Amino acid sequence: SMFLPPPECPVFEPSWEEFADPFAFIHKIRPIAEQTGICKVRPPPDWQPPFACDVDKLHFTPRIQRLNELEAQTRVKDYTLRTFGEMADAFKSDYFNMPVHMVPTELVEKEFWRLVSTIEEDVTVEYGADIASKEFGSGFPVRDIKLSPEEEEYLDSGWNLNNMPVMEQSVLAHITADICGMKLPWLYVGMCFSSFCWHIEDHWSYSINYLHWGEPKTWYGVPGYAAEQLENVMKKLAPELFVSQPDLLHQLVTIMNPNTLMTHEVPVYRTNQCAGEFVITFPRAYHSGFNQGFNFAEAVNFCTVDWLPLGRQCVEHYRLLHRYCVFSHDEMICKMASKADVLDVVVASTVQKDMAIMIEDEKALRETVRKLGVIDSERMDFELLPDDERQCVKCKTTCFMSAISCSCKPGLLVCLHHVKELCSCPPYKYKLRYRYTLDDLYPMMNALKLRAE
Ligand SMILES: O=C(O)c1cc2ccc3ccccc3c2s1
Ligand SMILES: [Cl-]
Ligand SMILES: [Mn+2]
Ligand SMILES: [Zn+2]
Ligand SMILES: [Zn+2]
Repeated sequence: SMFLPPPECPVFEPSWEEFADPFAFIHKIRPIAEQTGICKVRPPPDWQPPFACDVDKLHFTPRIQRLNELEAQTRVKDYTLRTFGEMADAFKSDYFNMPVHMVPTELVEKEFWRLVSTIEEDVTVEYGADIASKEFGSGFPVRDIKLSPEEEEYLDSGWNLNNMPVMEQSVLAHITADICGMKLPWLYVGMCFSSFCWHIEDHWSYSINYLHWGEPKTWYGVPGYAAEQLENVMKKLAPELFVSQPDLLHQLVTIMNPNTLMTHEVPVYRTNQCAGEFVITFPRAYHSGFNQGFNFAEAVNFCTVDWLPLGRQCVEHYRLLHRYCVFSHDEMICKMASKADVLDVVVASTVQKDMAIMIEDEKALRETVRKLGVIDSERMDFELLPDDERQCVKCKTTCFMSAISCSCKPGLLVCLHHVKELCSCPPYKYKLRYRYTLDDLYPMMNALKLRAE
């Protein structure tokens, strides 16, 4: 009547043999899990990474959160772990007039959706979210301090979320252009009702979340194929979230009842993630949720070979929306081509196919701007420019393969889709700036082909 819980998402329990290689495992479950957007992974019973920390020496600055459905929040923006924990336990204890382990999960869920929909309730909560640093580090073992033999067992686990971004079957690895918010783990300190709004990952990447300890985290997920249905439902009910934003640090997001989505025929799934379990989200899969109580989680983005074509589609979609990029997809592709001899052979093969499309599109774009009367040209090392100095004036895309400039407007650039948007001068005053000639590009793709055999 009031809240009807969505159906449960898939839960996998891999054997030690299946578990050994995360990328092989993720590829295996993909046909099931991409139908639901999120899934849960329970490691083998004896896989237990040790967790240890001083609750008095870890400090962090908390964010404050109002809990109202459809109200705008911004995506990104002092306690010790002990003092936060004391605040969190007392809050839950007093809210329900109960001891915390006796508060049923079904009840916290029901109550969460009651309180966010009710205008006359003004519940505020706090939480932590930050990338690993010296003041607050990874929950997984890392190399530095002498480690116990148990900790060194987990140092090079593929499921140690520090290693995940730099494994061989991973794609975001050899990226030199720093993208700190996308290759490093984030740490999250939760309390009862603190929540994460509906969103998808930057560049439509995968994400993987590990709950180290504490009370469960409740998740809702939507499969990738339904991303645009969800957005249309959201646009109708809260248009303010969809106005154009001046940068990446101004993304607007919101809390919204999954029953609202289910009423509009958007498929939604749920899960309670407990301590010691993994949740994985797939490309373009919308997700949100809330914490049941005091807890500690760690998460990281990643990109497999399966993702490469979607990554190209994502940047195209960013262009239509005038959304800023975190990195240049074409720059990453060419960086990998330049390292073709050390690439894994399946990677080399998949990169080669994306490069072939890149080259065909670039050929056609250069033919088009030549016919507009752009004649002069000069080579340019785009990867050396800071990102804010190579975004298209019109669509904000990060340039790499090519761009148009004019001496009339020093420093400004447009991508080749927006030649008409640079300035009022005739096109013979423009220059085509390019990273590679077509003749440079075909040998790069050939090296990939040889490596792939
Ligand atoms: O091809 C198959 O055998 C399966 C398809 C689905 C679809 C949604 C699902 C949602 C929750 C749990 C399992 C599924 C499965 S299993
Ligand atoms: Cl409220
Ligand atoms: Mn996420
Ligand atoms: Zn553009
Ligand atoms: Zn001009």
